[PDB]
Amino acid sequence: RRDWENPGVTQLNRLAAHPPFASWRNSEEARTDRPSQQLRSLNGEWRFAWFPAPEAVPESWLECDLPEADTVVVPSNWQMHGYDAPIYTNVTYPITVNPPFVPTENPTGCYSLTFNVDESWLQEGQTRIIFDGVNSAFHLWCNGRWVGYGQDSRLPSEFDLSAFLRAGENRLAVMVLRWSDGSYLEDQDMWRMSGIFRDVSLLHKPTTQISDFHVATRFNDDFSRAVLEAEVQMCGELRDYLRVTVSLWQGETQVASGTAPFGGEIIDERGGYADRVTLRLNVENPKLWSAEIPNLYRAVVELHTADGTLIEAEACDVGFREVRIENGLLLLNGKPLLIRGVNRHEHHPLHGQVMDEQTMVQDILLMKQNNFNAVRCSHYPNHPLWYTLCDRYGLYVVDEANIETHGMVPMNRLTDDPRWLPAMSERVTRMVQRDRNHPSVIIWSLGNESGHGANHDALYRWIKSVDPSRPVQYEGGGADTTATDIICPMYARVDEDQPFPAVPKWSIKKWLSLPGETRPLILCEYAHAMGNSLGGFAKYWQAFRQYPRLQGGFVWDWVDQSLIKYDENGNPWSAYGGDFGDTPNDRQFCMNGLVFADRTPHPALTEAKHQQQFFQFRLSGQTIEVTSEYLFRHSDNELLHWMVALDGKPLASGEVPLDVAPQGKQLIELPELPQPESAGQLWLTVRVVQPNATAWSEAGHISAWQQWRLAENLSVTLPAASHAIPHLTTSEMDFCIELGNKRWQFNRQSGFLSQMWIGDKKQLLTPLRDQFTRAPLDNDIAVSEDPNAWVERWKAAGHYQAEAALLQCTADTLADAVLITTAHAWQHQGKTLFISRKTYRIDGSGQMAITVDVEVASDTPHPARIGLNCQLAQVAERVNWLGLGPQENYPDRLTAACFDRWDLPLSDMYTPYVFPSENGLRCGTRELNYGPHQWRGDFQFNISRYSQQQLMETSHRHLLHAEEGTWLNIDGFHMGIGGDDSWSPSVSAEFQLSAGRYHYQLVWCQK
Amino acid sequence: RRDWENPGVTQLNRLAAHPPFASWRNSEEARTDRPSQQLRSLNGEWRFAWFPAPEAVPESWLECDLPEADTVVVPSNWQMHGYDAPIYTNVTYPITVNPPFVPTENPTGCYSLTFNVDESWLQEGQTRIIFDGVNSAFHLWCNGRWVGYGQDSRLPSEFDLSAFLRAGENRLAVMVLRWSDGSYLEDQDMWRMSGIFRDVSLLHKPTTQISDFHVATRFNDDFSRAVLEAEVQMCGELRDYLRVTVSLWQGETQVASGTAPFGGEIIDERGGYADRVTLRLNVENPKLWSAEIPNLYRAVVELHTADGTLIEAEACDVGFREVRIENGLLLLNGKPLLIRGVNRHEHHPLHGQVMDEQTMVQDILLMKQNNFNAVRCSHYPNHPLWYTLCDRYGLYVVDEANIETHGMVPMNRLTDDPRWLPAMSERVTRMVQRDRNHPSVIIWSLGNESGHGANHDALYRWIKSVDPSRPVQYEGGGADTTATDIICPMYARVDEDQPFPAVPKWSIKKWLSLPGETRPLILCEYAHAMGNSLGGFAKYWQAFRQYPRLQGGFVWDWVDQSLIKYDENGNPWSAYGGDFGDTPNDRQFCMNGLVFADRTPHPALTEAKHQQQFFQFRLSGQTIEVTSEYLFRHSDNELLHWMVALDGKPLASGEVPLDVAPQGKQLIELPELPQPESAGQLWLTVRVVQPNATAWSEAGHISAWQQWRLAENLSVTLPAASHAIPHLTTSEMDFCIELGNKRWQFNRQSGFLSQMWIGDKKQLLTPLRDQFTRAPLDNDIAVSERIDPNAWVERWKAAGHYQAEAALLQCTADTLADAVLITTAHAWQHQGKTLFISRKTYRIDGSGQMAITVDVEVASDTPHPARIGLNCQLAQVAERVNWLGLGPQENYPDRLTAACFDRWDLPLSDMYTPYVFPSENGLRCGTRELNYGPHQWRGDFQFNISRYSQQQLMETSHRHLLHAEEGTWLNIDGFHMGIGGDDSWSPSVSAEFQLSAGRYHYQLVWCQK
Ligand SMILES: [Mg+2]
Ligand SMILES: [Mg+2]
Ligand SMILES: [Mg+2]
Ligand SMILES: [Mg+2]
Ligand SMILES: [Mg+2]
Ligand SMILES: [Mg+2]
Ligand code: NA
Ligand code: NA
Ligand code: NA
Ligand code: NA
Ligand code: NA
Ligand code: NA
Ligand code: NA
Ligand code: NA
Repeated sequence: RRDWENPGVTQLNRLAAHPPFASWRNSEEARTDRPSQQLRSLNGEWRFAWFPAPEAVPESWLECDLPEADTVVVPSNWQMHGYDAPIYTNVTYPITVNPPFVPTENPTGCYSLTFNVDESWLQEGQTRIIFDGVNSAFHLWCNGRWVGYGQDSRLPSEFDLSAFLRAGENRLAVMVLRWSDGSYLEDQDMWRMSGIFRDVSLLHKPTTQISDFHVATRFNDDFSRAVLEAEVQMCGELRDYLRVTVSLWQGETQVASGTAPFGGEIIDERGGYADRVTLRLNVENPKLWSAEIPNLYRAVVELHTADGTLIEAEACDVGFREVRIENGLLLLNGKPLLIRGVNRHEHHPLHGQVMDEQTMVQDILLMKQNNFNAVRCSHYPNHPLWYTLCDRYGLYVVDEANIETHGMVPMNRLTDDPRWLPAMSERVTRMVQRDRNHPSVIIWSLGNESGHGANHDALYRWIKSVDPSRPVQYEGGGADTTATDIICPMYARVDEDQPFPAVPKWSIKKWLSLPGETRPLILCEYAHAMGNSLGGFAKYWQAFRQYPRLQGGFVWDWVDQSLIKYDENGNPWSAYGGDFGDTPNDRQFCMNGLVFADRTPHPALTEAKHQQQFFQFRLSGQTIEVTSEYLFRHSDNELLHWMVALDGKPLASGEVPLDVAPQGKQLIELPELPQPESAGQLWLTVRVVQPNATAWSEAGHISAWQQWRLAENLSVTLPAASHAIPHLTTSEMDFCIELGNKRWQFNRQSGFLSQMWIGDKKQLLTPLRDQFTRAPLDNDIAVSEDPNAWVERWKAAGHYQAEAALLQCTADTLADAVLITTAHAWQHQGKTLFISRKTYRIDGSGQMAITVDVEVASDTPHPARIGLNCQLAQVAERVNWLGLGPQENYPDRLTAACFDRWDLPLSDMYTPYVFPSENGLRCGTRELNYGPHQWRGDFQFNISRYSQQQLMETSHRHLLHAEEGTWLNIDGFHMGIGGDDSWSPSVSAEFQLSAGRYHYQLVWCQK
Repeated sequence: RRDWENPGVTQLNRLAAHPPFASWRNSEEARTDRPSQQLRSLNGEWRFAWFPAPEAVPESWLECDLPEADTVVVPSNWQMHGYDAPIYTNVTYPITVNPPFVPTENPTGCYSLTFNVDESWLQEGQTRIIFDGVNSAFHLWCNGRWVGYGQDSRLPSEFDLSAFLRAGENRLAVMVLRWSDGSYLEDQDMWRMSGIFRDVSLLHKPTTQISDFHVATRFNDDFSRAVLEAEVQMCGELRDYLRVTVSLWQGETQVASGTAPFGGEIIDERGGYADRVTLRLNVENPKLWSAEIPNLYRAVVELHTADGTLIEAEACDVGFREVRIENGLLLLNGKPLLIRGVNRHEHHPLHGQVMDEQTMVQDILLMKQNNFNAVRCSHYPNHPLWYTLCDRYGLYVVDEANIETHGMVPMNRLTDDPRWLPAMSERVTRMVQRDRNHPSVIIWSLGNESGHGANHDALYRWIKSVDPSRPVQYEGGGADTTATDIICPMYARVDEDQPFPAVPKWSIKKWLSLPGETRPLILCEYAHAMGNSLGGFAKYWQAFRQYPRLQGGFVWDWVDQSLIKYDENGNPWSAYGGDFGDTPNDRQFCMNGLVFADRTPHPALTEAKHQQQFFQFRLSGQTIEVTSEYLFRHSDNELLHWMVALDGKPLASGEVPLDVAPQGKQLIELPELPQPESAGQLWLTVRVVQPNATAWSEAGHISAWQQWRLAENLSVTLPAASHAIPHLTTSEMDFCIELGNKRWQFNRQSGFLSQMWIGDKKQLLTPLRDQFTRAPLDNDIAVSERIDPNAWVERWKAAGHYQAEAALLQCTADTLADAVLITTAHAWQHQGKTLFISRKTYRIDGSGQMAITVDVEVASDTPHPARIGLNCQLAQVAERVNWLGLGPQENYPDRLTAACFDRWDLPLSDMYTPYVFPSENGLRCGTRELNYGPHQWRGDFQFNISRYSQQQLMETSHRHLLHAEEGTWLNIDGFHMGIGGDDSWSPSVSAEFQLSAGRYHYQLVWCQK
């Protein structure tokens, strides 16, 4: 039958989809969500054998264990066990495009398990098997008899095994196909793996049973009263003595309860549903659910007889909340949301696509701790537990159908094709039937990157019809089609339009007001966090806050999809596309997250946390104005800490309790700030601290911060002039300067300071020279699978090959110092790119002041940076500076950083991006200390054991090796990093170094 | 595998749906729509064997002919060949409701065909087989190898046979299942049959071929300009040298033509369709298509190479027309339609569900001749030819998906179930892919009586998104759901609400104005024409004309679904439910048409033609004002004929040409109306006659008529003083009156006129007695499946109306100067209750006329009687019946608008209407004079006259079992109840036609001729 090559066959003998069941036979257990003896897990050790095609599978396997098989854990992705390679492809399908056919060589995973079933389960009732996730299609046999077939790798497939089992031992055999026609709908940008990768379980239900239940909550105008409506359906024999009781609890208190016999209201000329009933419960002053306060009730659904015998119980967590779009705004409990979201794929560096509770909880806590309030299930229904954690911890969720046909040409080839309507329809309907009772799901999504086809319109209407409680969104076909209630573009810019034909990406501000447009706009993906990125994040936040209808978005994306591999010596390392022999592949494009695969944060995570803060602040005089962005809670676990410092020197500080109602304001008046002991800039830093632990944070957590400059007292006092004067020695080869124990040597042919000595010690490994390039970032490279790419432009202009030419090198003696003047030109193929003019003035105090004036040809691409570099001979333990920090920060990604005195071990000054590049910069620095050296001015810098050259020649962080010494890059100016997208120029004009002429000054001295 | 018990499998290996193709290899043949050598029919004689279940089918059959097989004609329904019984069930499914399973005993038809294939069809290109209609599911093998499977009995299923055929002789084998999961969606109220009932053909296409084409026509604001857009898709290897030319013709004239290579515009981030192309043609002053003037153009789509070599051509007829709903009105070419529609099932009394062109033409002509302009495909896509005929003759069509799950409980159990979404979507999507280029289709329908489920909502939106050119309608779930653009109820009444819970049927006038309602309302079914019905039809038309948003409706329905059966002697008779041993069954409920199964009209048809007239008239003084309800054509084939008569006698008449623009008016003054010499009422009759024949009518066709009373001159001239005086003879048991050679006898114990003689010849077989009942009509019976105790027949029976016996109260005789007067009084009672009291006088004068005066009392608490009249069985039989009253056809109080007051003369048999299920029939109302044999009755009455007593009619279930009684039964009524018909399963006679006055008077004069 080749069911795996026919989109008209998506399953055989599969049971209806429905919300999570456990068939409790004790109501109390159901109330508290205790494990159910009737829901058994079949997870653990299974037998597995790999074959190259289904035709290669021996018939014997059906009845008996293959002695060649291995014992492996389930759930798992077979790739993770080494059976075949995982493939990383972004857009292009991993198999030839020839729907609905798949390759003849099709990796087949043959799983089996010998397990016990007690007579008790078979004497009465129904025993079904549930496979929560099988990638991509499979056939199932039990005790050698075929049972059924299934597709859609991201929803549960259930089969009735009642007629196939026997008491005692039984054997299941599952043949899993890697590719199937379902793969045409699973083209998400992620590793392509396969196997039985979600839980497998057995569930016993009685013959007369609860087969479905839907829960709804409706409110009066001010949410002071609600009606919970529970529709219950049964299967099995209708009898008048049957009853359904629905009880609602808030903690240990029962709020309401109602009971009724089956038999629904009249529906049409033929009557009503005699196998259903709707119970309605009034609830006064319900505690409402939100991501701010995830108040939950428990609904327990009992199927029982009138005499009072329980047949079975089902249940769920209920969050009383209304989601509606009104007047152009998305409202939650009548208030307009501000989505601080992130896209999150199911990825584990060791386990592949298998999810576990610990990782899920770790992700949600880091999300919450970083001011995220929402998550998009990019791009398929998640493991069931995700929803329960979101309901209980409090996150808004976008639940998305497992439909992505990005590699088709044009993109909607399948989605506009009625023959694909059935297959797509099951992806949407079964998701809704499974997840509709979760309060955390606030919006349904039709899938991702599958163009816009009629199938979409049909399905959009189906959902609107069956579940009016949530908006439906879909971005394909231009982000604003008839299949979406929300304008939900991906990578639309704040101010700049990207007018692509047919599917333009307008500036978000402009998009809201195009003629006739009235919907809210929430980006389904924005701020592509690949590598050293998130430049311009603040620009989005400023617009979201200014424009009512700009309600936020979902950053792309949470975690890097890197996988662990082992080197020849068994050490682990982070791998990406192509590292498994996979080809074609999309290399590093699989790593776009705010956190590394092990959950360590990248530096961008702090920028996101700060911009996503829930408290806004303004300063006037001595008055700090705090405004709350919360919609529902008061600041009942928050205090404000304030600190004032003079050039990093702590002056004073205080604490004030915060008592701000949602959307309210609080005025706090700072105490008299009595004169600073010396000159400099006073800085005010405020931090919102949570004194009490919560379910998602520890006592002391800081949730928000802000700084301002206060009074500045410029230094007008002079320097107690030199006890001495430096001496200059001139030679054809060099200009040497000596002062006490110091010596500086300027090479006359090169025109650079080539060596420095303190005592007998040489301070330099490589001379101090101008630098106008950087080890390109992922965004500079711009590839997702462009000669407009910054890297391309730079290379083409000769920026990385340019050679300095000496125009002038002279020495002069002043009354108290020695002054060296140089001028160099950087040229390429006759073209003068840059001209650097400098003066170095060494004085009686031993300080070397360097003044640099650079000219940039207006017609060369603006340079990545304008500074100097050198390789210091020494390797020191700490890096101390007065500037922004403590983490890495760049011009267009420095808002989260704070101006203060920071001191870190050298290593923290390096950000180990998997794909190495320029990294570790710190901006707005006025003082930098390392070893015996001190540099002063107003610059940006990075310091590490890796040169820019090495970083640009290395593909993987594990292959980096520390060089002799310490490479110092000190810049007067540095270009922003961009990141609106990672596959086109994305650095805003204001962060490009296009001024033509640049000036900067550094003071280098000892410590 | 049992694919016939799994709605997730509706086919295997079936090819995509598309509009009609013929793969012409010459463009001129495509232009002219001539036969294509690449399209072959496989209709004719095939081999067939019947089995009780698929399990009983021998494997040998795959390879070779079963000896046991018969040779039968295909297309056919196997029940019509006698292999098994057709079943007539209305709502209840014919199989136990246990979706998706079917009975294990599942009648299987094994059809096979040995035929030739030329090598030329195999050496290159693709050879596919096309089954236009297979009921209900089937597996296909070719030369013993399995090909595929298909469901949906009402759309074509195609398979590629290229790899299965060899030059020369080949054999196909088709195993057809009577029942399948598809049956759950085929519960329409009609005969349940099976087999290969529509055409089977072989189509040869080139490997590089036109695989689909869509034609759209958009207009400027005043339709003076249009753009023809043709989207073309191909299959095969793409090559830069390939081209598509689309040409538009108006007869022989090439109006426009454009050519382009393949490659559509960018659609999204991944590009456009390299395998498609859109050609855009400008058309100035296009001739527009309408049912009024079905102007058509021909679009020719050529797939060719740059050098000019034709690969193949496909084509269609194009009608430039726009359909839109605006401001609550359904507009065609910017004008609001008035739908004079009818529902039409595909039914033939000998061939079952098999359709032929002749029958189709016959239907269309009769439709057009009877002023219908639209048809609803109740309830599934029709044979493909139907659409071509409607495009060319001009009829508006509602194309309806084959989805009906009426028997479920509740009705939407499957349509609200996502698991049934796929099977349902195929029924909708494949219909649209097939029929979207036909101009006659103006509205799509999602099916019928399937409640309202989310699947509908989904499918409604799919259509709206793929084809914005036609509104979508669906009646299930209450007629005004979110899945319909049009309020389209079934059997909603004009003024009376039927407030059923959840799915009330409001009065149509009220429905339009419910809070927030704005859509147009067109009944998808109304005026149930079952038996003697269509009472109250004029009330619908008056409302449609008065309310802009009431845009008409589709009568239920065109033709009776009766089947032919043959008696002992081999004589044919019309059979209905149960007549084939089918059980359970819904008896006569399958006969609801305006015509008999053989196309002979029922009397109701004329009432429909008259109320559906396109010209309205008003009379003022000598002025006739004629208004045109046409929207597009001028009255260029019409003349007004007028005639004035005094009680049947023609005084004058004349003719005037009609020249009215659409929606215009014309005034015609009659010439000086020269007085009349005679008492009596002058009557004016006007008729609209089409002098020239047309594609759908013959010269002289009458399309409209109207009548008015003009002056009346009451007779004031006295009698004429009789020659002789009648003599009364009194005896213990009788009053006898003698005058000349005539005698009348009144029985003193009964109180009735028992005998009358002319000379020595007795004129009566049964005495003349009051009658208060009628042989119940189908509407009186009120059954659609279940008994309605509110049914009129039920009420009358319970009240004792058919059992009441006359009790004499008084019987006296008096002699007057010139006459004898008999006075009588009788009571009708039941269970000691007096139902009616009849008081009469009989006055017999010297002229021999007997004046009958009747005064009846009807108790207020008894149900209103069917009639208040007299009856008798005349001893003689006469050849003709002549009357001065309404006619010529049968007419009833609530269905007499089309009848005209005049002097009519017909053979007796025409005075009887042969309704398959017998009942009261053949009445004529408003009669002032009736002549039969030597008898003449005068007054103001309604009458019926025939060889069948009411008793017989009410005791016989089939017209073929009636026998002429001795003599002639005459029923003459002072009053007769309306017939009703708004529906036929509940009381449907409007108040105003009920005999509820309590006291009634009528008088008649019986005399000799
Ligand atoms: Mg399949
Ligand atoms: Mg226990
Ligand atoms: Mg055993
Ligand atoms: Mg993608
Ligand atoms: Mg099936
Ligand atoms: Mg029906
Ligand atoms: Na906003
Ligand atoms: Na990616
Ligand atoms: Na507080
Ligand atoms: Na690199
Ligand atoms: Na109207
Ligand atoms: Na019927
Ligand atoms: Na005329
Ligand atoms: Na009868």
